[PDB]
Amino acid sequence: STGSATTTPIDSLDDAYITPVQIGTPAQTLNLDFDTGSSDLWVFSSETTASEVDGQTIYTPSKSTTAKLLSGATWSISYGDGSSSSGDVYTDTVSVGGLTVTGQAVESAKKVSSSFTEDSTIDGLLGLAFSTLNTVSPTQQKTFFDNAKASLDSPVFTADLGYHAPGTYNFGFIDTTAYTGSITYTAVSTKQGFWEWTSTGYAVGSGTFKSTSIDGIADTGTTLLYLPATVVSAYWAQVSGAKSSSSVGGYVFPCSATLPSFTFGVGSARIVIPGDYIDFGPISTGSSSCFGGIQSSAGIGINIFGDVALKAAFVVFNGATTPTLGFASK
Repeated sequence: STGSATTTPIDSLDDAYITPVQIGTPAQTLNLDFDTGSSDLWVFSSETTASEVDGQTIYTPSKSTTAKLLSGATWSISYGDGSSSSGDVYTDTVSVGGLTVTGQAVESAKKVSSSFTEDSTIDGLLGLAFSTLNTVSPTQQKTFFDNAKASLDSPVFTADLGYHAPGTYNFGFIDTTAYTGSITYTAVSTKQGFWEWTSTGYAVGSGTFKSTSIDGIADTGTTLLYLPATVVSAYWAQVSGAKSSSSVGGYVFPCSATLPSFTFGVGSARIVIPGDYIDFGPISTGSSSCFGGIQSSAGIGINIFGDVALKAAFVVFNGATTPTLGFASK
C-alpha cells in the first residue's frame, strides 16, 4: 500500500503545515500537524475542555462506529516550545492520503495549552518520530507510520514541504519526479527516539564550506532551524544590523535586509536554504525589525533541522530495520 497527502502552510509565514486526516467511520476529517519530532497522534475532541476550543474541528468518538475506548490509557505531552496537552485514548480507523490503519491509537485531548487553543487551524498532531517516545500509559502505543509499515510497499515516508506553498507527505514510496539529482542518505540514531543525524557542515551565502559535525534532528513540527551558537553567529554576522535580542527571544534583523542563503551538508552533498526562507517577518505588526529563521539551539539541548531547513529539500524518512534519512535538492 501507499498513501499521498497534500500538506498546506497554516499561515503566510509557514509557521506550520496541516495535512487532512480521516478518523473514524463515517470519516471525520481533521487537519493535523505531522510532526517527525514526536510520537503521539492526538486530536481536539468532544472531550476537550470547552473553553480551550476556539475554532478547531473536533473528533467525536461517539459518532464513530469503529471507535473503541482504550480502557485505562492516558497520555500527557509537553513540547519544546512549552506547549502541552493530555487526555485519554481511543482506537479507531485512521487514513492518510488513501492509506488506512485500523486500530490506531487516537489520543483524545481533555486539556490543551493556550498555544494550541489559539491556533484555530491545527486540529491536532500526528507524530512520526519513533514509537519509543509515545506518551500513552500504561501501554505505550505505536505511531501511524509504525502501524502502517508492514503494509507499505517500502517502509518509508517522505516530506516535501513547500515554501509559501503546499507540499506533500508520501507513505510507502519515493516519488522520483519530486526531486532533482540524487538522494544522499545519512545514518540515523534512534537512541533518543528522534530522526537524529549528523550534518557534515555549513556555509553562509557564497562563503566557503566549513566541515564540522552537527548532530541534530529532522523535525517537521518545529518551524525554525536551531543550530549551535557559533554557527548562528557566523550567519547573522553577514547581515548588517542583525543582533540577538533577549527581549524578542532571538536574532532579529532589519526588515530592509537581503538575507544570504545557508547551506548545510549531508555527507558530501549540500542543501541550500535560500535567504528568503530565513525571513519570518516583522516581530510585531508594522515593525521594521524582522525575526530570523535561524536561531541558536543553546539551552534547547539539541540542534533542530526544522521546517526552514527541511522545506529546502525532498526528505526521505527510511524506517527500514536500520533507519536512515535521505536528502535531495528539488
